[PDB]
Amino acid sequence: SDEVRKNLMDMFRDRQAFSEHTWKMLLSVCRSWAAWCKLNNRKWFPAEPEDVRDYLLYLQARGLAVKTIQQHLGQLNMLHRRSGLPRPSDSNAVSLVMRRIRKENVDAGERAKQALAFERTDFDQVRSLMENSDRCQDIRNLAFLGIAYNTLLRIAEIARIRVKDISRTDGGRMLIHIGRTATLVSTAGVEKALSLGVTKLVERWISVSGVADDPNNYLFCRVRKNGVAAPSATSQLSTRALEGIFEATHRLIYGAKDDSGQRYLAWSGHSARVGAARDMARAGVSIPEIMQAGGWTNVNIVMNYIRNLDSETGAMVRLLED
Amino acid sequence: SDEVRKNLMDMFRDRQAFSEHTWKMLLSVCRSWAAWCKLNNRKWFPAEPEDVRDYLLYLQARGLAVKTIQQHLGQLNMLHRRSGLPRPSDSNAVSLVMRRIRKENVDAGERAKQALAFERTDFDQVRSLMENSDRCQDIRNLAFLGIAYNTLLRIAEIARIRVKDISRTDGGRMLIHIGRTATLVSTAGVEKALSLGVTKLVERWISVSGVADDPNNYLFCRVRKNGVAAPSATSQLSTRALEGIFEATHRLIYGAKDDSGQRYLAWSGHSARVGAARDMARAGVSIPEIMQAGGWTNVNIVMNYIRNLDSETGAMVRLLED
Amino acid sequence: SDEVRKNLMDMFRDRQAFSEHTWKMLLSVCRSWAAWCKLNNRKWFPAEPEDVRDYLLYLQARGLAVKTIQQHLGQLNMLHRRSGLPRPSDSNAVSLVMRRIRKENVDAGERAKQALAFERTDFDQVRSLMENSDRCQDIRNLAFLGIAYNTLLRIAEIARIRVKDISRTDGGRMLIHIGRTATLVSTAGVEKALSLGVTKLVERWISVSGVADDPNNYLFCRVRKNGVAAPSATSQLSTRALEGIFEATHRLIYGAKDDSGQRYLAWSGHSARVGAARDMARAGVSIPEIMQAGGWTNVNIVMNYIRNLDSETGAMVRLLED
Amino acid sequence: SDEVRKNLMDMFRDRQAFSEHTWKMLLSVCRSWAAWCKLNNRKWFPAEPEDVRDYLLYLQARGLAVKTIQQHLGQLNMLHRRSGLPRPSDSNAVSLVMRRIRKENVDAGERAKQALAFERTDFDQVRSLMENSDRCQDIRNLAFLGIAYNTLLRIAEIARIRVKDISRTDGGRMLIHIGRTATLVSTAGVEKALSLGVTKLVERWISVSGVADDPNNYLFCRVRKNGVAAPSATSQLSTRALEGIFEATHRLIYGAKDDSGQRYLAWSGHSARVGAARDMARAGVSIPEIMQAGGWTNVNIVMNYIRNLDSETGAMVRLLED
DNA sequence: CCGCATAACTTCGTATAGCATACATTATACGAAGTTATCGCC
DNA sequence: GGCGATAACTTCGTATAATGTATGCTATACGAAGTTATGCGG
DNA sequence: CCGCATAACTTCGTATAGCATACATTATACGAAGTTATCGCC
DNA sequence: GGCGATAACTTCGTATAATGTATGCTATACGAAGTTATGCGG
Repeated sequence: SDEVRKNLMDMFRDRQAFSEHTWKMLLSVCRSWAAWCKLNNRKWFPAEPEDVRDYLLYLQARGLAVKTIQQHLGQLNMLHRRSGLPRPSDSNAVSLVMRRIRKENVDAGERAKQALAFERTDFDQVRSLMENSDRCQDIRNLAFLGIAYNTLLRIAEIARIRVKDISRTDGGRMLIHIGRTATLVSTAGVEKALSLGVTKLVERWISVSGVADDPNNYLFCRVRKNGVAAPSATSQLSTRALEGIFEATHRLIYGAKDDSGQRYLAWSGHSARVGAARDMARAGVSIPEIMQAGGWTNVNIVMNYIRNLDSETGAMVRLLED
Repeated sequence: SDEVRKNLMDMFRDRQAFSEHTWKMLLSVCRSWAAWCKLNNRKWFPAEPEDVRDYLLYLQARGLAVKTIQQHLGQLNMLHRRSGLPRPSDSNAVSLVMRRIRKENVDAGERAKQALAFERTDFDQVRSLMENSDRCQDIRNLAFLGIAYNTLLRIAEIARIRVKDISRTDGGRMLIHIGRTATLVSTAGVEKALSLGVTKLVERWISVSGVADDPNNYLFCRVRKNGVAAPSATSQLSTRALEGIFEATHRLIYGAKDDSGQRYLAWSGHSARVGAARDMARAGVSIPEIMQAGGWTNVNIVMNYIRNLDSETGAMVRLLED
Repeated sequence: SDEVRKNLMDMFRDRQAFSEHTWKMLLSVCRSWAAWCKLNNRKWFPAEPEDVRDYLLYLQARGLAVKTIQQHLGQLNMLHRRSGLPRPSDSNAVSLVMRRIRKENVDAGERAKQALAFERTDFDQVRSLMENSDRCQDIRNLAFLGIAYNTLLRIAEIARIRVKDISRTDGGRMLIHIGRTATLVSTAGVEKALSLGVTKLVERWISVSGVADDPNNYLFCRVRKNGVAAPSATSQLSTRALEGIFEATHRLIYGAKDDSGQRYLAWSGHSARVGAARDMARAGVSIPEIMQAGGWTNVNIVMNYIRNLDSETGAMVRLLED
Repeated sequence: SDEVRKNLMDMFRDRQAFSEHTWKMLLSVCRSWAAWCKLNNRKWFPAEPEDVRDYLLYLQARGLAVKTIQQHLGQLNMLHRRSGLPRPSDSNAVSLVMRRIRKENVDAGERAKQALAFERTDFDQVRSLMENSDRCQDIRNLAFLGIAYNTLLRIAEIARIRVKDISRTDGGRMLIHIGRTATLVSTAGVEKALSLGVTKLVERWISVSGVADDPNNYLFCRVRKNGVAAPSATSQLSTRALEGIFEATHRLIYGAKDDSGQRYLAWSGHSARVGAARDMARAGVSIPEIMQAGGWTNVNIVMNYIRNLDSETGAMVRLLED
């Protein structure tokens, strides 16, 4: 019917309305689905539920994780719903098979992993080693780690701080205005403070790098092999490069990583969120202050962060050890 | 369709259902929508989503703020709903457009602005600079600034104070009765007391102006070129004239505005509410005792006025600094 | 047509799902509407929108409060909705006339009233006066006032306490299990705790009256002219009687009621709820604790209580006047 | 209809989508419903609102709790949903009678119960009494009580522990790996640690029995009439036998159980979780640590276990008892 | 033995306030164009 | 004796920040007409 | 003076976490039949 | 050297307390293969 292609044309015409990341994986899963359908001589676009059942079981037999299969189903649902057709997931066969896979894989022992923490005694050790550095690169790296630990920002947000957003309170402390986030979108935005410690690091960076020459410059820039910094107003330092600061620092402290082929063997971009949330909850701050520090809306999100507190030093052990 | 004719007759029959400030805006929107439709040969009254798309993109290209565009769409919704026709915002296209617009403009870095504060040190300065004038206009202005800062009333509420509404308690403080409340549940209360210091200024005005000859007189009035007051029971100073008091007082101490054309280069009708709130929050006053004084009910705006005070640095700064 | 008869028969057959106050008010509204329709020779049940427009304009000319007219419309809406017919309020002709009446009456200065507060100093004064009375009537009244001030319950819930509901902590405080409330209804529920002093008053009353020797008696009961209690398990004090206790206690201190015929000239059953809330607000208790103590769901209700406070002692005068 | 036959066949094809505990209840509910429909001579499968109403009122006359009645309605709604029919809960009359039953039965004084708490004093007493014993069946029971109290694990997940899940730290404490988690995101984490004292018990049990001779053996097993232990790897000790340990040890101190026929007259499987919760609350451990320790995501349950402690008395008690 | 009359509550009706959740009006900011009641020269 | 100049304010239109009202039920406020037990002087 | 090297960062492709709102499935409690490995009394 | 009496559990059914998953979208993790400016043999 024409209305399907009309709706698809409308969805593509305002492609900017979705995230940059949401389009990438719609296409990625569409490749795999169409390839499997062709290999088995089945019509690929208007999916038939008894074929989707076979596809899901085939994905299970390959050994993919449950959240991968959740993604693979979720995009086909999105595509049909936005086309204006009934979802595949409305039929009982796929609805029950998804539960069956979840049950059997969880009973076999699969679980969700979590990033390796980065706690205050690590920040103190890194700072103790790096404080004497006169390299521009070390100044940049230490200032970044300071902002990351203090604000609990995402890496994607730290990549886009304009110089014009840096402002000062009545005293010495710095204030950063963040604007939109992964959830908030408004011109009122959120504003966050920095301690009398890390502002010396940020102000040293700004003074040495000279990014202050134009209010449209970004704070963070490429530093080349020569050691010169290349200020810019039109290109952002990639998140793929920001992860390398964490990896290089962990290698500096503990030496080289092994080839085991498992995730989270070293610090990664999420490590500072976890470590700050653990340090703050262990110190006994109240739930409302934790919520205001992190900016979450639902209190149970806190229980997703503090999951892996060290049982060998928790409340009951101290209580029974008298 | 004569049913629309009926619905319109039954709408403007009860036109007093809406503020005159609403009617002022609805016609200003319709003039622009009709002019654009005329220029582009579109049919103007029953809006088509493929027209509303193009019009919203034209407003974006003209550079209006996001909330101006939301105002423009809101009035078109109101006109359709009261006409009985399907609400244009319900269409799939225009919601995708609005999402694209706001996400683009927020990525361009638009930020909300806020009134310049008028603070205790300024009230002390203007007082010690002006209180010796015999010129009646100076007495009138110095009394107005005192009532404004002491009561946090909005200027449209201050313009309506009858001299009938003043009373004088046994301790000598003036009590101002609130004639017309803003809301059926008057969250601000019903009566406000002036300081002893301000009372002397208001008594100076009442004695000089002769306005106490009749209870129905308005407390504030125009002063002619001759330097003589003109009491009235039937007319009020325009709020436009009251804004001139703030402008002239700022111009008296500082220079003049830049040619930059930006808003909030000088004190304005909300400068007192902001400044008083910041003074209260800098002292020890509790959040609900602040919130009750100004008549707010949402936390958000009270936070938005105090966010940059060094009381509000939060739990992480407290942990880091000790 | 006659399916309406089935719908109404179902609504009547299960009517115990609704509070009896909701039926009592509905029948009075129907008597009013039917009497007016009979006076003007109109058909009464299916509410033609222009008829209810005439009826609302007739009510406004009697000078009834805005809340009364809202109630009169709200019951006719509910009667149509539950019958399975289009609401009369769905017409623009009715909702605009309501919006007009609301906005016009506020220009005449109408506002919602509030009960007279009963604060801590009054409680201490009454205890100082009555503590030594040997009349069991005084022991009862002083226990009732102590509970009502401590626990912030509605008097309709204080009338409902069984002797089964009373327990003690190991510290000797008393706990009252509330169960049902005006908004929360479950077999688990709220439990509230008295201070030591109020427990001494309650135990004094229990010991004197003997009500506690059978667990299913109610805690409060009538006392005859002779000064002897009459325990019961099947009847309880009217709320009218509990209001009489407040009014008599006010007349004990201030001697006589004014002849002016205004409402809220003396303490009434709501007086204690308002007073404790004000005492908490002046004490600087945080919003989450005030919310927990009152049991309210949403922060706006806090602002709905502290509407009235003494401006002549308020923060702004206290700050400006040193 | 063939659609029903196919939907039922699909529901049977994937039967592992639900726990066996869901199937058991669905069958008991269907037997009850079909028996009642047979006795009253009505068609039973395509259930009708009048029949569900009559059945619900029949269940109320047996005096079943309101949560049992809601369970009975729930399973019939599941059966209808998965059969692909409209469901009784969406109907009008069922929604009214569920209100009627709830409100009437709450006003009748129906009350929710809790487990009898097994607190630190009881564990110290039982240990001081039993620990001298040398017969294997006593050592088993004391080791089980120690693990249950220290870990807060539930009895079912305690039965699953294979001996290869035990491991030892260089601190001499014993760690238990959870194995199968309850949920994909394990709020309780992944590993539990025993205190030294409980480890001294477990080492005795694991050395007196032969269980350690194969890493696949279950940690607990039958002990026969002559004290011979019967280690196994295919079969695990039934939960019913685990409840017997709590009941028998209670009976050993407090004698014969009362005849009143109520629940919770003696300790049961939850007595340890409630006891350890209250023991932590007395020590002032903050709510986030208690919630992470026991794995609760909803604060309401932790609150319902600690209301009775006077530490939870509200701010009005602090204001009165200043 | 008696009739009476004061306490201390109960029942009834017409007015008015409270709650929790879901989504649209209502006011101020600024530049430009018009008043019309007094300073001034000549 | 006027014509002219000019303070101090009023009215208009487009741009942007702030605060509100509708639903669907639950309560309380007041006074007037009633009811059932004892105290008192016969 | 030219060519070759190598720090330091971009694109690209499959794989797994995080969120905020809305609505049911999963486990323990406890009578009471039923099983089987042994003592007990000849 | 045979029969029956006892633990010490196991399986079953119905009644009541407690914790869970689905949806729609946004982000991070990691290996691999380009890019492009400086360093420096000779």
